[PDB]
Amino acid sequence: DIKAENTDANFYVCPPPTGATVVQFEQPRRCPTRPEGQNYTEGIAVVFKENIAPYKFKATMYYKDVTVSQVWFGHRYSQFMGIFEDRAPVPFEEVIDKINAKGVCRSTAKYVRNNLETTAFHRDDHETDMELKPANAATRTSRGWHTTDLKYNPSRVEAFHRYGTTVNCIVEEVDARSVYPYDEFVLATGDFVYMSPFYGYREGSHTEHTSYAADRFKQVDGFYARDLTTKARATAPTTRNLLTTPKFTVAWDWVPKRPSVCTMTKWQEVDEMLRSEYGGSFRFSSDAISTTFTTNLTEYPLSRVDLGDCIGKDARDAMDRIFARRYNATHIKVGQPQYYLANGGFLIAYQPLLSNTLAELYVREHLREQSRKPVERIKTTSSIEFARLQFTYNHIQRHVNDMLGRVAIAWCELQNHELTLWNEARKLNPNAIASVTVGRRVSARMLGDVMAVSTCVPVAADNVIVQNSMRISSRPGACYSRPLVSFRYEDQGPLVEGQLGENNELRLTRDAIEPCTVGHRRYFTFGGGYVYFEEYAYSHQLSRADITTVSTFIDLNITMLEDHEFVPLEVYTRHEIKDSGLLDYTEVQRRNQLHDLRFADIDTVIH
Amino acid sequence: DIKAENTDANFYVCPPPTGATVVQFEQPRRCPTRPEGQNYTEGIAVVFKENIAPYKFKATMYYKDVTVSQVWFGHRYSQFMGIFEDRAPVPFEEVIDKINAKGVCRSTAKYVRNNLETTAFHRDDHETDMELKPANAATRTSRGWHTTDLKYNPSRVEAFHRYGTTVNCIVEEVDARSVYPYDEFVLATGDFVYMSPFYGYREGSHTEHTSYAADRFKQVDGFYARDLTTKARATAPTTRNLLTTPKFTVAWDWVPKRPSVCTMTKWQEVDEMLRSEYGGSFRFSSDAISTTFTTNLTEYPLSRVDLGDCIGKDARDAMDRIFARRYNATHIKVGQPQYYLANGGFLIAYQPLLSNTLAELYVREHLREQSRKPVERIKTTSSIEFARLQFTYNHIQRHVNDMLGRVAIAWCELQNHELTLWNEARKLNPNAIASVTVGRRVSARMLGDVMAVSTCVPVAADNVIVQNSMRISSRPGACYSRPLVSFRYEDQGPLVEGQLGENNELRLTRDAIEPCTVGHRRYFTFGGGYVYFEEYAYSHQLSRADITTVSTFIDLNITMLEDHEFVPLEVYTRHEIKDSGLLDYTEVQRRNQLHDLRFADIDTVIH
Amino acid sequence: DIKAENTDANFYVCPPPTGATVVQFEQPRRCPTRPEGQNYTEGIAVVFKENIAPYKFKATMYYKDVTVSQVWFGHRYSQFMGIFEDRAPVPFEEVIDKINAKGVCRSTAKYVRNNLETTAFHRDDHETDMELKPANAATRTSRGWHTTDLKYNPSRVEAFHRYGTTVNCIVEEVDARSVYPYDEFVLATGDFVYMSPFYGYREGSHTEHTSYAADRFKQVDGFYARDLTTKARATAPTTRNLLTTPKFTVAWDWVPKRPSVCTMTKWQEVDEMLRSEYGGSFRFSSDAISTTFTTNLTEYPLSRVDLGDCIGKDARDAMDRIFARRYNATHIKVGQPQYYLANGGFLIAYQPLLSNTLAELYVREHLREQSRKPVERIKTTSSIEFARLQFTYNHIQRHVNDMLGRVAIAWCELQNHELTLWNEARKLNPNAIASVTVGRRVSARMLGDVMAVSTCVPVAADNVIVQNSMRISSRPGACYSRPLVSFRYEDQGPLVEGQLGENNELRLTRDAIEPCTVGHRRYFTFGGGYVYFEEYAYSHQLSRADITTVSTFIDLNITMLEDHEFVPLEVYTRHEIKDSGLLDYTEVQRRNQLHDLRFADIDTVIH
Repeated sequence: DIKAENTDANFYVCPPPTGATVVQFEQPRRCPTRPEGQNYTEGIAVVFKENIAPYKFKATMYYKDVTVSQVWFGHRYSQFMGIFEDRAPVPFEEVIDKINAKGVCRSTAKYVRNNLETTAFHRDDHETDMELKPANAATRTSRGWHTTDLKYNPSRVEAFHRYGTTVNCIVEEVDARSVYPYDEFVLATGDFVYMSPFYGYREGSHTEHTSYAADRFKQVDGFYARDLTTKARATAPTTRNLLTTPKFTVAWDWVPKRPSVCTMTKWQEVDEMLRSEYGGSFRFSSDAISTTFTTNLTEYPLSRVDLGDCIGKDARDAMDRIFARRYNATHIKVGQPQYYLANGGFLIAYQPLLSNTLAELYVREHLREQSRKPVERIKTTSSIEFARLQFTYNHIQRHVNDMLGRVAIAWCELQNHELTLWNEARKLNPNAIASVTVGRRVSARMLGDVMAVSTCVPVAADNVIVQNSMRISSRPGACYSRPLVSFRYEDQGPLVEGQLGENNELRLTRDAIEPCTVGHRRYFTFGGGYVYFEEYAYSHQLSRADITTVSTFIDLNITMLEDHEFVPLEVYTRHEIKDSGLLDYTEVQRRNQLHDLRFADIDTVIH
Repeated sequence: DIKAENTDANFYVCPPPTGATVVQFEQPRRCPTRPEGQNYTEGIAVVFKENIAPYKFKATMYYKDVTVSQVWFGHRYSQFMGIFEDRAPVPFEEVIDKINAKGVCRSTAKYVRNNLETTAFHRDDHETDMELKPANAATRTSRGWHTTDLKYNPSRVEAFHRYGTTVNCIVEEVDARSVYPYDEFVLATGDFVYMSPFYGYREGSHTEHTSYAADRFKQVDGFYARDLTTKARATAPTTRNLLTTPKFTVAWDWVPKRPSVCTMTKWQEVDEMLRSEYGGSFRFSSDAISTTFTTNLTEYPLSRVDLGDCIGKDARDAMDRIFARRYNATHIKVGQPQYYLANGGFLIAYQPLLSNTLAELYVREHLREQSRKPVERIKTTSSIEFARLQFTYNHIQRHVNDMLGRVAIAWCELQNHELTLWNEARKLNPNAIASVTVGRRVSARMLGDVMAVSTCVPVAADNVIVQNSMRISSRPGACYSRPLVSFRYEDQGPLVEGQLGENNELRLTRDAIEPCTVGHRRYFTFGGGYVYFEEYAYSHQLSRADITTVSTFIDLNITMLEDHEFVPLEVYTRHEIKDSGLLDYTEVQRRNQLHDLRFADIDTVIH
Repeated sequence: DIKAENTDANFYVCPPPTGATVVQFEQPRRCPTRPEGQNYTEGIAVVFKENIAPYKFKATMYYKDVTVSQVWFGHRYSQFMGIFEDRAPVPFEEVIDKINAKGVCRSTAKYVRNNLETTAFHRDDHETDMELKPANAATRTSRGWHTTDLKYNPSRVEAFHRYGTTVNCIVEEVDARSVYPYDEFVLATGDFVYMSPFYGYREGSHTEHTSYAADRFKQVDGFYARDLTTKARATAPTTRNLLTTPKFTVAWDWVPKRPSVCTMTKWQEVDEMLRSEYGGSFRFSSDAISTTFTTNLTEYPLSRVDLGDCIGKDARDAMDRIFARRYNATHIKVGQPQYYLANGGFLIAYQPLLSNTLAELYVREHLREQSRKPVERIKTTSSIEFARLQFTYNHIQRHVNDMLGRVAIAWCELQNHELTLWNEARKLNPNAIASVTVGRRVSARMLGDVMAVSTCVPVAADNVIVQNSMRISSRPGACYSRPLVSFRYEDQGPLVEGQLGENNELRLTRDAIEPCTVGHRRYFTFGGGYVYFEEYAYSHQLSRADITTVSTFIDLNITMLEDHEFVPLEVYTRHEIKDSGLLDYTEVQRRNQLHDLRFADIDTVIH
C-alpha cells in the first residue's frame, strides 16, 4: 500500500542480543610526551677560509741603457751598419752615493760583460754631471727617471764608418711578485731575479744558494731613501737590499718572511652563533647567515695549522670587539676562545657565552668547555650552499615536528576524555553507539558494565510498508508514538508484523505507546526521506532535501602543498665566466699563438 | 573469601560531596581568526646583471717588409755578414690609390726611420709593382696578402761583400681590441697603437694630451673598400680611419663611441613576476625561476646608472613582446615600467598588470604606482642561491602556517561545541565526568548549575571482598542489580560494609535494588578484570583480555620527519676549473718560471 | 528589588517551537583516502659531467748552439765586432746513433740554412767525442744536457779580425701542449712545431694534408730510449716520432689520437639511487647526495655521445664493484645498465635493482626496463644547487602533505562518530544543542526524529528581577527547585511573570516543583555571576570569578614558523676568484698589457 518514497536508504531489524557476543571499550591510551628541548649554547664565532696568498711587494731598479751605433755615410744619405744595445747595472756605490743622496747620476757605465770589463762614455763628452728627470708621461705606469733623452750618433764624416755612444741612466719603480717564495721573484717584464725579498740575514735556506763572498748582494741597514721627485727624505729607516744582476741592479726593502704570507682569511663574523650538540657532532648555526656547520666535538689544533698567526690575532680582535658592543653588560664570557674545523673546511672560532642570570652555572660550564681543548693547509669548498641548505632544512623540520607533535598529543588526550562521554552515551542508546563502534548495524544491550551485541539483518527497501493509522481501535484513548510497518526479508513470501524504530529499525514488537494528544505531528525517518504523520494519521512522505540542514561537524579546510619544479638557474655559465674576462683565455690564446705566423716568415725553403 | 583475581586495578570510595568544594566549567574561548590574505600584484619583470665587457673591432694593416742582407763570398761557401729587417708604413696615398683601388702594390718603400728618410727598392730592378696575392694557408688565421715570396741576395762575387735588398708588401686583416676607450688599442704584436676609433670631436677625448702632428692621422669619408680577394667593391660607404705609425699603417672604420660600449646585461625574462609588499620592502617572486628578490619600496634611478641605455631598450622590448603574447586580451597594463634594485645587485624592471575584471580599480592603482617613481656601476653577486632559498623557504612556510592555523581554529571551535555535550553528560554521571575533569577520582553532585565535588579515598586492592549472593533473604522477590562487597582502608583491622559501583567504586550504602528476574547475567568491573555473576549468583572471575575490545577513539598515525645531512657537494673543485684554464700544471709550471734564470747567463765570469 | 549583580550576561526567553521551523542534522560525510604510495625502484647510478680536456704530452728536443764571434784586437783591449748565434737541428741519424745509443754527441753541426748547407766545427781543432752532461741546476727545470760549457773567441792577433766558432749540443725534455687534436702543438719553450703525436697513424688524418719530402719526418718503430742520466735502457719499446725543424729536432712518443682526448668525466657514484616515475619524467634522488634529477623517460643514446668510451668503462666498473660490496647477497640486478640525460646536463647511468624477496616479479620488471632502451658534446651546468633544492623541497613537501592528510581524515572520521553523541545529546536538552548548532539561542523540541526550532527574544539585563522566596505559601510542603523572576522586554512598561531556567532562560511557565528538603543549597546561573540561594531562600549573589574553574577542553599550543631572511652569502665571489692567484690575474693583465707603453721607445721624432 504505502511504500517508501525514497528507495535509497536501507532497513534493518535488530533482534535482542544474547550472551553470545559481548565486547568492551578500549581504555585510554598512554600519551606521547614532548621531547626534551634542545639546549643551545650562546657564543660568538668567526669563520675562516683558505686563501691564495700571493707575494707582492715594491722594488726599484737602476740600470743604464748603453747603446753604440755604427753609421756609414753615403754621398747623399747615411745608413746604420748596426746598433748595439745593452743594459748595465748601476753600481752599489753609485746608487747610494750618486743617485740616492745627490739624485745626480753619472754618464758613464762600467760593467763586466762577457767576462770583459767594458766601459761606455756618454756623448763622448767630458764626464759631466747629469740631472735626472722623470720619464715622459704614460698611462698606468710606475715612476721612472732618465738622464738622457737623445741618442748620440757619430758626427758626419763622409765615406767613413764611425761609432757613437749613448748612455741613458734609467731608474724605475717595480712591482714584484713571487709565485713561489723562492729563489726567483719577477720583474715587470717577467724578467726574473734570483733573490728573495724575504732574506734576511738568517735563514736555513741561507745556505741554499750561497757559496759566497758578498759579492753581488749587499744590504744596507738604516737606509733612508729620498724621493727623487719630491726630493723628500724618508722619515724612517729601512733595511735596503740591493741585488746587482748583470743586466741591472734592483733594490727593495727587506722584511721577515713569515709574517708576510700568511694563508688563512677571516671570512665573516657572527655576532650570535649557536652551538648545538647532536649526533656526536656540533652544530653551529648563524641565524643571520642562515648557515649551519657541522664539526667534530674535539677542537682543532691551531698548531697544526701552518702560517696562521693571523687567525688568533683576528679572532680575538673580533671577539673582544663584539663582546663589548652587544655583550658587555649583558653577558659574561665562558672560557677562552676555541677553534673547530667544520666540513667545507671552514675553521670556526667559538667563544661560548653565559648570561648573567645563569651565572651560577658558570663553574660547571667552564670545566666542560676546557676539556674540549686538545703543519698542514686547510682546503675550503667554494660552495657554502650545503650549509645553508642544512640551516634551512633543520629549522623547517624543527617547526614541523614540534607543531605536529603537539597536535598528536592533543589528539590523544582528546580521545581519552571523549571516551567518558561515549560511555554514558551508549547507555542511552546502545544500538546507535554499538553500531557506530562496530561500524556495522548491530543490536546491543548492556549486561552490567559489559555490553552484549548481536548483528542485524538487512531488509529490502522494497519490502517495507507503513500502516496508515497509528491510533489503536482496540484500546482507544491511547496512541502509539511511532508508526507500525510490515515487511519481509525475501521477496516471495510471508509478511511480518513489526513497527518502525529510529534509523529505519524495524522492531518486531510494538510495545511503546503514549497517551493520545492533539496537534500531534511528527516526522519519522523512513527510507531515504521522512514519513509525515499528522494527528496520528498518515499524511505524505518527504525527502531529506526538503528540510533544511544544520551540521554538527566543525569544518576543516586542508589543502595540499602543490609540487614545484626548480629549473637550472645560473647568473653565470661556466662559459660565460671564461668569456667574461679578460676577455677570453681562448680568444687571447688564439691570438697569441698566431703571432709568429703573421708577423714573421719562417716559411721559405728553396731547393 | 572471594578476593579479586586481578590485582592491578585500584578501588575507590566516594563520599557524597558537600558545600565545601565546588567548581565551574570553563566557558568557550575566543577563536583565532585567519589572517588577511596577502595581496599580490601581477606584473612582468626583466632582470639585469652587471657586465664589464671590453671592446673589439676589425682592422686592416698595411706595412712592408724591408730587408737588406750582407754576404761575404768564401771560396767554397758563402756567409751572411748580417741581415737587416725593417717594417715600413705604407703611405696613405699609396694605400688608397695603389692598393685599394688597383689592388696593386709597389716594390719600393719610402719612409722615415731614425729621423732619416730611407728608401728601399725591391729586388733592385727598374721599378715594377706587380700585384698582391693571398698569403699561404694557415689554420686559424686572418686574411693577408703579400707581393713577394722570395728573398733576394746579391749575386756572388768572390772575395767581396755585397748588399741586397728585398721588399715584400704585406697587408693583413685581423682583430683589434680596446678594453675601454683609453688610450691605445692593441695590435697583434703586443705592440700597441694609440689612435681611437672612438673619437670624435664630439667627445672629451680630443682634449687628452696631444702631440700633435697633423699628418699622421687621416680620415676618409665616403670610403668604399674593395675586397682584395673577390675584388668586389663595397656597396656602402664607410668612414675610414687610417693611422700611420712608423712601423705600419692601420685602418679601420670609425664608429661613434657611445653606442658601442655599454654595460649591464639582461639576465632573464619572467612572464609572471609577483610583487609583494611586506616589511617595508618589496618581494618579487618568479614562480618558474623560483627566486624571490627583496627590494626597497623606492624605485632606482636609471639616470644614476652609467652606460645603460640598453636596459630601457631591452626592457620595453621584452615587456611589449611578452604582453602581447600572454597578456594581450587578458590583461591591461598599469602605469609605465618601473625599476628596482634588489639585493644581489640585480636590477629589476617591473610592469604592473591589472586584470580586465578588476579594471574599475585602475584609477586608484595607477596613482599608487606612479608615486614610486622618484653615474655608478652596479655590482652583482655570482650566487643567486640565496634568493632561491628565500623563494623556497617562504613558500613552504606559507603553506605550513596556513594549514596549521586552520587546524588550530578547527580545534578551538570543536572544543567549544563539545562543551555542550559535556554539560549534559556530567548531569548523567557527575562522578565520571568530574573525575575526568579533575584528573583524579572524585565524587560530585550537582547543586544547581554548579557542581560540588569531594575527593575520594583509595582502597587497597587486597582489602576488598565480594559477597557471594546478590539475592536478599530478608525481602525475597527483590534482587540487587549490583554486587555487594566488604573492604577496609588499612590492613590490620576493621571490615566495612559496602557495595560495588561503576569503575570500582565502593559505595557505602546499598540502596539500589531491582526486581528479580531470570536469565539475569551480568558483568561487573571488578579489579583488573570483570566479576561474573549468573542468575544473581557468583560464578567466576575474568580478566579484560578475555573479552574482545572495540575502540571509541579515532586513530591518528603521525610520524616525524627524520633528520637529513647535506654533505658538501660540488660539480667542480676550484683546482679543476683552474686546470681547465689551460694548462696544467706542475712540471710545466716548474719549467716555465725557470726560463729567465737559465737562459740568462749565470754561469761564471772571467776576470 | 533584587537585580542582577552582574550586568554583562544577557537573558533570553524561549517560546515553545511550533511546526513552522524544523531542521535536520547533516549526515556523515565521505572521507578522503590516503593516496596510493609512490613506488620507488632501487638501483645504482653513476653521474657524469662534461670535461675540458686539454692535450699535453712529453717531448724531447735536440738542437745545437752554433755561435761565431768576431773580435778586433785593440792595443790594450779587445772588442767584439759581432756575434752570430744559430740553432742547428741534430740529425735523425745522429740522434739515434750517436746520442741515443752512445749518449755521445759530435762537435760539428751540419745543417741547411738560408738554402745553403753550412757547417760548423767546435773548437776548430778537429773532432774529439764529447760526453753529454746534465745542465746546471736551476729550480723548477725540466732535464737537459749539454756538451760545451764555454764559448770561444779567437786567439789574439793584434790589428786583425778573427772568427771563432763554438758548438754546444743541447738536449732538453721540454713539455709539449696542443690546443687542437691536430697538428699544431707548442713547446714549453713555446716555439711552434707543425707535427703531432695525435693521429693514430692509420686514421682519417692521412687525407688531411701537409705535403713534404719524407726526410723531415721520420718514425722509428720499436724504439727503445735510454735515459741519459741513468743510462738505463727502456724496458719497453715505443714508437718514436722525430720531426726535424730547421731550428731543432723534436721527438716524442706517438699515440693514437682518439683515446687521448676524450670527454665526459665520472662525477660521482651513488650506492643507493632511487628512480621515481612521475609527471612523465623520471626522478633520481640520491639520499646521501641529497640531489634529485629529472630526466625524460626515454634513454639517452650513448652512440650519440662523442668520445665517451670511458663512460661505459667506468660505469660498469663502479656498478660491478658496488653491487658486490653492498648488494651481493642482498639484491639481484635487473636488466643491464641504462643511461639517461638529466637537466643540468648530467648523464646518469642507472642499474635497476630487485630484492630477493620480490624476485618473483623479476620477469615483469625486466620487460619494462628493456623497453626503455632506444656525435655531440653535452654541456653541464656549474651549479648543482637546483637539484639539491628539488631534493630538499620534495622531501619536506612529501612529509607535510602526508602527515597533514592523515590528520584531515582523522578529523573527518572523528566528526562522523561525534554525530552519534550529539544525536542523543540533543534529546536530553534540545535547547542547548539547538542553540549551539544554530549558533544563536533558540528553542526547539523534538517532533519525531526531526527537531522543530524557534528563535528566542533577548531580554534586557536591566529588566530582570529575582523573587526572594522559592517556597510556595499556597501549597506548603513543596518547594520549587529553581528561582522565579520577573522581567519585561522593553523599559517602560509592563512586568511579566516568569522563572529562571538554565543559562539565563526565562521560562514563562513556572511548572517545575520538587519536594521540599533541608540543606537545600544551590547555585543558579544568574546574569554574569551566580545567584546563591540557601534553604529555599535568597542569600547573596556571586560572580563567576569567585568560583574556581575547570576546563573541558584539551589545550593545543600552536605557534607560527617565523619569517627568516637570507642575505647574500658567498665564500667565493667572482672578483676574489679572479684575484686569487699570485700575484694575481687582474693585476697581471693590467701590468702586462702596459708593458709596451712604458718601455717602448718612440721616443720622439725629429728631423
